[PDB]
Amino acid sequence: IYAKFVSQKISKTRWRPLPPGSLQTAETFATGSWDNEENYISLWSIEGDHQLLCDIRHHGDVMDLQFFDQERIVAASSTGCVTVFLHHPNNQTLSVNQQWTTAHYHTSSAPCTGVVCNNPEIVTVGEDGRINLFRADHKEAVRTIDNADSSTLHAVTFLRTPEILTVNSIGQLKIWDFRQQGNEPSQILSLTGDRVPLHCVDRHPNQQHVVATGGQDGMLSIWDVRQGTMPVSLLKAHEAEMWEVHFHPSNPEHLFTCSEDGSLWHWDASSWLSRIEITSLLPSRSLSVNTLDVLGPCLVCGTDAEAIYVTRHLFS
Amino acid sequence: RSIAADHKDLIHDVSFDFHGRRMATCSSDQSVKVWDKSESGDWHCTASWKTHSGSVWRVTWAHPEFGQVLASCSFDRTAAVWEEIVGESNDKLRGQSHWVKRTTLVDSRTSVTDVKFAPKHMGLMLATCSADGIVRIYEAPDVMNLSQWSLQHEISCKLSCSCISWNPSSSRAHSPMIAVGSDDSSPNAMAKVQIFEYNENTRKYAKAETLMTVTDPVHDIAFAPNLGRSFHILAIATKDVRIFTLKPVRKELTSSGGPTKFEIHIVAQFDNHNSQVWRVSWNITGTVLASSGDDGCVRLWKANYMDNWKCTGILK
Amino acid sequence: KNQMYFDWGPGEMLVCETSFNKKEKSEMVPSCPFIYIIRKDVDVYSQILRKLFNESHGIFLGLQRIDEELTGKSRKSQLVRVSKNYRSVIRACMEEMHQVAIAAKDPANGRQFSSQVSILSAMELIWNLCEILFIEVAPAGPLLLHLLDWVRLHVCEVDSLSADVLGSENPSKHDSFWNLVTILVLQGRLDEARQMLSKEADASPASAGICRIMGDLMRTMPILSPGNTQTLTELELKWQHWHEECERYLQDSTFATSPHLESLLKIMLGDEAALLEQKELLSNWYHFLVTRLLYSNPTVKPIDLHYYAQSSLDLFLGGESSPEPLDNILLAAFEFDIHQVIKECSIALSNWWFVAHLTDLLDHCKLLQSHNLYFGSNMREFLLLEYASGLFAHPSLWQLGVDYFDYCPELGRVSLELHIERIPLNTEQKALKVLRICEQRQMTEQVRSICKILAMKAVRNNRLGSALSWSIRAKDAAFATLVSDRFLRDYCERGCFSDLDLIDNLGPAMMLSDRLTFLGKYREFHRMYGEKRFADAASLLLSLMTSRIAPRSFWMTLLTDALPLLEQKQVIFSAEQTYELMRCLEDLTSRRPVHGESDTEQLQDDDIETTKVEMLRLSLARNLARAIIREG
Repeated sequence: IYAKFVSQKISKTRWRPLPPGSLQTAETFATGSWDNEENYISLWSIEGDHQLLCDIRHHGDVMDLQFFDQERIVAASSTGCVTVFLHHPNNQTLSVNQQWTTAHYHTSSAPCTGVVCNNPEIVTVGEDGRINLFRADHKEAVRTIDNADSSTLHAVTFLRTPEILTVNSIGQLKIWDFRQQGNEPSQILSLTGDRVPLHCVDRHPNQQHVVATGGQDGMLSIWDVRQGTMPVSLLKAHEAEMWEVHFHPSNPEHLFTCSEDGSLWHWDASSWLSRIEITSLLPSRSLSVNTLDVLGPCLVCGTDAEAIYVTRHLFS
Repeated sequence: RSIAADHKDLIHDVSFDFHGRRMATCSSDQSVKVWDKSESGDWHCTASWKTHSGSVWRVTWAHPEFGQVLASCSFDRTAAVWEEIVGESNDKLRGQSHWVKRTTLVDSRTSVTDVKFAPKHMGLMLATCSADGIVRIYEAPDVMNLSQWSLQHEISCKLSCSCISWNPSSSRAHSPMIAVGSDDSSPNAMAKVQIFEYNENTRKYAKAETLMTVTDPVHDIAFAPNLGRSFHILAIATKDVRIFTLKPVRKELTSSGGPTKFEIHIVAQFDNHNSQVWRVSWNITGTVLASSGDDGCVRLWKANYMDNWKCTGILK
Repeated sequence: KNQMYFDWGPGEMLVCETSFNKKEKSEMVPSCPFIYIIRKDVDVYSQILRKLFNESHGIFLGLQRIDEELTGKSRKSQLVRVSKNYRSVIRACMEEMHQVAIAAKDPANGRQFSSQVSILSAMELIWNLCEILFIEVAPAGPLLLHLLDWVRLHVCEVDSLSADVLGSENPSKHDSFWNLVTILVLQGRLDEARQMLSKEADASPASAGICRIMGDLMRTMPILSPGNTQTLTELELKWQHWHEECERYLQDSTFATSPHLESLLKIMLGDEAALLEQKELLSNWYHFLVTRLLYSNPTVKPIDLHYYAQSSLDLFLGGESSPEPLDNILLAAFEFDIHQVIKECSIALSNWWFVAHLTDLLDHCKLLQSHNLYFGSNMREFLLLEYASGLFAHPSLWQLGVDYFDYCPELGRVSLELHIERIPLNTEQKALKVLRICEQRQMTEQVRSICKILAMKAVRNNRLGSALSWSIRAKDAAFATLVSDRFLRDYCERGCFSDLDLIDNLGPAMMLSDRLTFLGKYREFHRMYGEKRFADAASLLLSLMTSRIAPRSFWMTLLTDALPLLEQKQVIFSAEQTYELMRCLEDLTSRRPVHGESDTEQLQDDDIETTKVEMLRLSLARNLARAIIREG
């Protein structure tokens, strides 16, 4: 593993997707700067080293970033603008193709929380309780669920098409559908009380009912969509709030999670619904981390101390 | 629940695609309606427009190897092929553009009633059977040109005018065979080793086997997919209240300059409906077979242990 | 009679069976589904099936096949290890079935819950009748626990009968209380029998000591007896001897109550295999057999005399087994005929994943190997193939089907061909999933064919970069070489070699794609000219491509374009490149006189192809004459 300085607080880190039937690992990865007066969404390309390929200024703090395809990347700004950056794979120039400024607003400016990536749609959520479902080459959204909850969303995971599951700030996980009538959720799964606040939500690649989430205490909760309304396993890990948490797409036993204390633990259960081995990839000293990407053997993450750790040999 | 097909006349055939959210329909009112399934399972109308001047009876969709193509055969001596365009609005009578038309052919100059495309392993090929008793074989040589449809073969399966039924073999690891039913006869044509001679207009008739034990006209005929099995299965739907099922096992090692003899064997004969059968579909892997008659019930038959047909259900 | 047409679609959506009618005033389309046990669109059932498949295949490895070993050699532990692995797999399958039943019981379901309970009871009975005494036949406690669990999971009788037979009624000396006590003591429920006897019972004289001794023996019954030492067998026989002595003392005294206490003593002692007390106070055949095995001998060599009593008991068993589909399966499995229960488990009363798991366990436990039947392989393989062929719909993922078809034999190559025949579009996730599922076993040809089909489908849309990674990986190297030659021929046009512009530039797949760095170097030299470094890199790339590497069609054009940038008619400078250029020009002219170039400014005034070679030779000579004399 090796770190690289960029003099910018990276708020998101997502690796680029490979083609159909690739053999090597991932070489390109996108990043998102925040907590500054001029945020930029550059994209790097690979002791290891990495050089910057393209760069484009983004208005507002990039709270979430996801790649919809091999050349498209959706970003969630802090002003409620879900823009789709069209990255050039040859000219190396990120351009703005489609954007929706009226995706999250208060009737003020509501910040967009999470944003899912599924071809060919665009599921996102904001702080105003609006679950829009945009698509490609569309001016308006196809479905907008205006939730009347008192809390605010932080993440949103999609299990099956087209029913996603979002997490509020009260530790509850509500499941909604884009083709359903009304603005109420079908299922509601919360924890013990309303003091804990979930910030990350991700489902398994093989199991559509199992999903892992992280509260504001550092305990990784693995709940199910057809096993009551509570968590099946609640195991503590860090001491601060859980930033991002996502498992690997190749193997479902390995799963990484980031917290607000400065520790990138990588759990290895080689089932989550049932002795798990945890190994921290980064040490102390460094500040808290924002997000972390995993694409087989490659692993990219971003810290708050203007650092970006990259490791293309996680199992070698 | 049930839904209306928006057809003034009676429906004839209703085939599906190869994805899971597409269904084509053709009635006797000169209209080709296309259905689309949403995320909640509800079927919605996508496009509906006129394709011919007569009554459409045969309707089949092609595979995804050459795009979203769909063939249709009516009683106006025409077999046009429609192409789905993504740059058109839904329910606007403009998303299905006509590519070509098979109206000047000598073999398809009568009332067409059976039209089914071939597999994707042999290219964009399709078969059609009219009331003249000659089975027309159309195949496109250019994959980029969807309007360059040339006549490949023209074999005469019958002589009079009765109920036609076309069924091609879906086995990719076997020879090119296709079943054709007309009146009380049900032959099975197979491609020889003289493809260059048959494509140069020199091959008269070609027949391998024939399904007997039919005392009435065949209403429907379909070949089951031989997934893992070394033998073929073709279900017949006669008007004599008998659902026969052939079993051919003759595809072996093709020797250099040698020949083969196709054998026929009756597996089972069901007669629980006590009425004339109209539809007889199969499964995607050859593990389930349905048979609908005039009694208002659909019995689903499945393979037992010793190649026996047992009714595992009866829906009404 | 109307002509009803039911188009059973399965190639696109198997959970959407459309049915229509070709009649007047009947233009309604009715979409329906399959059976209630063959569909199972819930996520809990799919997760349970995936867990069972992973425990039966991924957790078995070499224990899934019947491996025979010699008992009189050094490898005598192989059979014990295989038996232990089979028992562990059966226990895991039973636990998964119990978890699935508990999850489905809270989802408002009656028929599905009953089918799951019946499947669990059948699995427990099969495990108690087979994998229970194969590795160690001295384990009496485990067999007794398995029998008690099977009897508890079979029927719910009795549940609310205690509140109806003894509901504040004076007194408890009738036949109903005796029958309820016998039914509780026959199923091994000693706690219920002790609690029902302490509620209302006339404690008279004489028989009080016998009733206390019987209660003490029922409360402190033996449930542990190993065969490694005779002490356990002696302690187990001592309880039966004491029970028989107490029964004899109660029968040969002043105990006038011989119509209930004597019957209970005879049922608790060894007076049960003679068909007088156990067969008279029983309601079924399995319960009577379990009571006889718990009273008299508890071996498996006397099950024929307990499962078949008289004509009335057989008629009662046949009448009671006509309602449920588990008693007949248990009776067929207990009589050394586990092959007959597969046809009953593979119906609508037990779904199909549980039946397939039971068949796989029976085949791995050396109980149903080859023979063969009528499918060609075995019964478990045929059941697995049928399950893999049936588990295919629009809402169900293809990963489960690919994992289920990999452990069997059928629905493999044909299924892969059918999946690849309808996937030639702009979808890389499905191709990646298929490549990941095909790489989990020993099927390297299917993944290569899928990659070749994906590359051929992507090449039709003229998408550079995306198709190169699919044509270079899992597709040998001829397609990659052809793509590189086409890219080099397209880039050689004018002065600015762009070609791959906009957003179409990628290439990263092992050494099969990393070896084609010549095109990237040429593009970097044409887009960025950094003093003589770019020219040297372009010359090196041209010399590497002209050495029988990257074809030979665009090599002459690249050489002609590189020779025009140095010196068209004067002198130039080249460090360790002029000799290589002269060698390439001499080797290309002595081959078969074949070349070709483009046209721009100075190249448009020529006509043949040797003019560029002559100009390059003249420039190299001028450079070596007026530059190589720079001594230090």
